[PDB]
Amino acid sequence: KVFERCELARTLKRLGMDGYRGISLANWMCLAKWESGYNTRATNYNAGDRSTDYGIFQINSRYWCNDGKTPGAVNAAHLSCSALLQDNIADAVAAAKRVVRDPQGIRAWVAWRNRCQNRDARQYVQGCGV
Repeated sequence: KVFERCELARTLKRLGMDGYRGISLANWMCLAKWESGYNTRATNYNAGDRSTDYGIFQINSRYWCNDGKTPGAVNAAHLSCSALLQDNIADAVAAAKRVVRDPQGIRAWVAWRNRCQNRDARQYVQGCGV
C-alpha cells in the first residue's frame, strides 16, 4: 500500500507515535517519506552486507526482523520481516518503536540525518488535522 500523506499522519498518531521517545510526528513522517515514499512493500537489498531493508520505515534484517538469509543476523524486535510488508502498519510501528529505544534514537536511520535532522519538518503534517 502507498499511503496518502495525511492518511498516514493520522494513522501514526493513532498508533502512539507522536512524541514517542521525544520524536515528533513530523519527524516520523519525514523518515517514512525519504525511506520509502510512504510505501509499505518497499524493499531494498544492500549488496555490500547482504541485509535487506523492509517496509514503510525500511527496517533492516540484521538487527530488527528475521528473514533467514541475512548473515550474522539478530532479531531484536522479534518479527518476521514479512510482517513489515503488510498494508496494516501496526507491526512496522512496533518495530520502529523498538529501533528508537536504543540510544541512537531516530539517528539510527542515516537518511534521517541527511534530510530531516535540523530542518523545518512541519510540511509533512500541515493540514492533516493532527
